Amino acid sequence: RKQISVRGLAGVENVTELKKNFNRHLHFTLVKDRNVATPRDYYFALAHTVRDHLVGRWIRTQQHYYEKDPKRIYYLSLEFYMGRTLQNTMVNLALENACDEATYQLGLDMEELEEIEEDAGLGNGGLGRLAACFLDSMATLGLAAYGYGIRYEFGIFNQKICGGWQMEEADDWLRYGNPWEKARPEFTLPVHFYGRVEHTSQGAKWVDTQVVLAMPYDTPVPGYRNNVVNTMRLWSAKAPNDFNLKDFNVGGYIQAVLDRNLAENISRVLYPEGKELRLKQEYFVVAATLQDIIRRFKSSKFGCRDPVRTNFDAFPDKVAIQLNDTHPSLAIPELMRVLVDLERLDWDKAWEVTVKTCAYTNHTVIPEALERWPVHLLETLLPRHLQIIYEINQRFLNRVAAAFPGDVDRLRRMSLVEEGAVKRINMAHLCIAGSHAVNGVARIHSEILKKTIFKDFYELEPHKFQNKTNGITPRRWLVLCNPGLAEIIAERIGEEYISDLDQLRKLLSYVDDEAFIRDVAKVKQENKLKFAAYLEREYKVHINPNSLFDVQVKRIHEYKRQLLNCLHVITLYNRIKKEPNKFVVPRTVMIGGKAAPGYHMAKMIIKLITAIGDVVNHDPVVGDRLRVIFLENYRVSLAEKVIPAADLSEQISTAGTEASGTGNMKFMLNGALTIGTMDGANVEMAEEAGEENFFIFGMRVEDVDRLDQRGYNAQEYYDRIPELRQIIEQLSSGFFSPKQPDLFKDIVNMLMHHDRFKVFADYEEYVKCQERVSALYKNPREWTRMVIRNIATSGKFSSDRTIAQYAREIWGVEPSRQRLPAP
Amino acid sequence: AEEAGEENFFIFGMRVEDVDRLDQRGYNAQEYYDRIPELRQIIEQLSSGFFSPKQPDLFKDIVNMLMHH
Ligand SMILES: O=c1[nH]cnc2c1ncn2[C@@H]1O[C@H](COP(=O)(O)O)[C@@H](O)[C@H]1O
Ligand SMILES: *Cc1c(COP(=O)(O)OP(=O)(O)O)cnc(C)c1O
Repeated sequence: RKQISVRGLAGVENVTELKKNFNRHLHFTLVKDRNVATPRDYYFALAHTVRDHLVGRWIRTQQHYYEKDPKRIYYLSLEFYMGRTLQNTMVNLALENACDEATYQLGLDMEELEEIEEDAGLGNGGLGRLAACFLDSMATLGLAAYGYGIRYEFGIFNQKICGGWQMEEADDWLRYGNPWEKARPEFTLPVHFYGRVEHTSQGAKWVDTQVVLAMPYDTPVPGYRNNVVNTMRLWSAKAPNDFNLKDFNVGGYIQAVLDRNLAENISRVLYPEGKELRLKQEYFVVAATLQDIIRRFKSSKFGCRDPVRTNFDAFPDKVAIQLNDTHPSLAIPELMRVLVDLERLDWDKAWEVTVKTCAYTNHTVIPEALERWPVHLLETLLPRHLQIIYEINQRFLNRVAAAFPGDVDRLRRMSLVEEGAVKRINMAHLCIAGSHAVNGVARIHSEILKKTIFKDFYELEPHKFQNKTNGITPRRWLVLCNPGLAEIIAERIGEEYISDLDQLRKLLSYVDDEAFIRDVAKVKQENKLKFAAYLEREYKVHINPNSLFDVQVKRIHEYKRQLLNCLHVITLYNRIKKEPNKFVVPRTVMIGGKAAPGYHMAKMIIKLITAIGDVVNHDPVVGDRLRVIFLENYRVSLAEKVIPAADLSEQISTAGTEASGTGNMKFMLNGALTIGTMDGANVEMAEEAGEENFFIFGMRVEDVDRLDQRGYNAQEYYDRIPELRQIIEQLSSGFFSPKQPDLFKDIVNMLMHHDRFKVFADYEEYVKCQERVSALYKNPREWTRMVIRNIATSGKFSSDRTIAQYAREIWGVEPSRQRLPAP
Repeated sequence: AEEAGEENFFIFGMRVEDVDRLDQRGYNAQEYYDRIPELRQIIEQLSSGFFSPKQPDLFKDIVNMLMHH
């Protein structure tokens, strides 16, 4: 027994040992040899050779949190946007050097190998990327943190561009498996659907329930050189498989073939209205998760530390639950259910624990997005939690009766049940009522939740409403994607910045130093050169590596206004044709996003964006002064490639629309200047960098409301501006579309008659901004120094701060960048 | 109208050539709500919850349609 120990298992940065474990895994774990090993085969042996170093400190970290028994906090989210783990695990584990040299000796190229890895299709967007930067920051500042959520077999779609129209292919990333996960079939948990509530004696008894088993997979997430490794636990669904003769449902009829597939694709598919599968997926993750949580509470040396019930009295001192958005919300009615029906606490003690346990992050601004479920759906599948949720509602509405007596209209505005045709339950109100801290995600966004969207809740409990501005992590989004900038920042100010980013302010002393200025412009020239190469080698175009690299990589929605940007590109076009010989700053405009299958404007937009570019990049007079490229199937591996290259960050959402914007911050950090409205994340980065160093432009949020007030009448603009009047007629006549003139007919009308986001309003000033942009560009030394002021001011946007603030201000635990002894 | 004669019919409103004009320039609803007082009045009855006292906010998507699209 005590001699079964982790101790003698690793002589790390040693090339001769890493060669050894390489050859162990290729052969013994993969049961392959060099005569038949593929690059995938060698990709997996390396994966595993690095993994052994991982699980060893998973080990040590997790032994250490059990001995030390800290507040350990469960980050629940239904999408974890991870993307490629190898280089990120090596750099974080300090193994990058010895592994590269090692594979160099084995005569394998590690970069060829690192591109075999499939982009972890657990996520889709922001909500998911945010979960992955937050898990990195929580390791680095050694928190006892767990990321929880479903395992999606099929990611979401992997896009293809066939003929300028978008095609969704599927991401079967788990095809040759995943070397970074450990299946734990041992810990498979039941999760019940449907049923009937038998109100028996001391309680209620949820009977006749269908079961779906949740089987968990574990994945390790390493810190920045601190030897803590934390866990990411993703759940997979498995139907019970008695379905053959055992149950006597069957024999006679196996039409409950359906049970087993309606269970299975809980885990299969990401999403992507009121569909029972979303609700079964969300409740799937909550239920499994919280049984793990209370399993670890009563086990984690607290089965010894009972004093009363193994009391839930001290549950909020050992658990923190973060409801990232309204997808986890049945965490509040499920933790009561367990506490109240299964253990036996009464409702007021059990409620005490829930509210002190639960905290809720909101990411939406428009009331039209907040999530809401029909009471007839919840009665059918969760009939017991409909009960609890009504009692939660009743008692909350008497609290509001305490506080504003006489009020009739707040009872009904504030309530969890919503009236109309289709009686709904408002999930955002559930969260506020059973959580002890509600937070937004950028200053303005948390204020307009306090001021308009949740205000009658802001009045009953103003204490609740916090804000914790998002962040990007410096490991993967500066060190990893950009070594060249990492390095030259390190010569000057040292390595602590990577685990302490505000001290990038130190850089501001080197503003006028020409060695920094030059070096800083050299690395971009490097980065652009290499990205220019990737744009030929994997996808194709003839980029001019000297051009101003204008990239917009955002979700193709109307409100994300890529169309704006298209009016501007067509503008540049028309000028280079009208005035063939005026000096124009050459640009390469790159736009990228996944449509959202079913959203027909977005499919029409990518079409515009390809054919503008079919026109201009082939037309002889524009030469190499302008090119427009669409960046296909934008995902995390492409972000770490094009964000290093970019000179201009295209952040143009109608103002008042964004809640924040994490690609914004990534771009700043790598010396890319921002053109952008005074919205979302742009505001505090303008505030850091100084507005002189930002390209702000277009109608501030005040002016939006004004324009709505009197009515946005787009024709007036058409009729003042002669460029605008012209590019509309070019779209319409078929100049961009000669085999189907009439194609952009529904984009032209939209803009012209019912633009809900006012593209035309900000058109004039947008391109005036753009002209500023190109000028400064044509002045290296002053271009390259704005960058330096921007990068140097990046401190407020490292996710290490966002978590440090979550830690102190909502969860109640202290940060620590201390290196656990280990390996 | 033509077999009865115009005089025997109550014809009205925007004829087509006019709707095509108001589209050519862009129908800005707001203007009409701000000339006409009784219009203002009913819009403001719809949003205040006059007709809807238990969920006042109920005809809000009607009211916004009317107002903005
Ligand atoms: O009581 C314990 N003492 C020491 N280490 C433990 C104990 N229970 C769990 N561990 C560690 O915790 C890891 C995770 O277990 P879980 O958190 O219960 O799922 C194991 O792989 C062990 O390293
Ligand atoms: C950072 C990031 C994101 C985040 O995109 P944004 O927050 O900038 O805005 P939306 O596009 O509107 O969500 C999404 N995808 C990847 C790959 C990435 O690195």
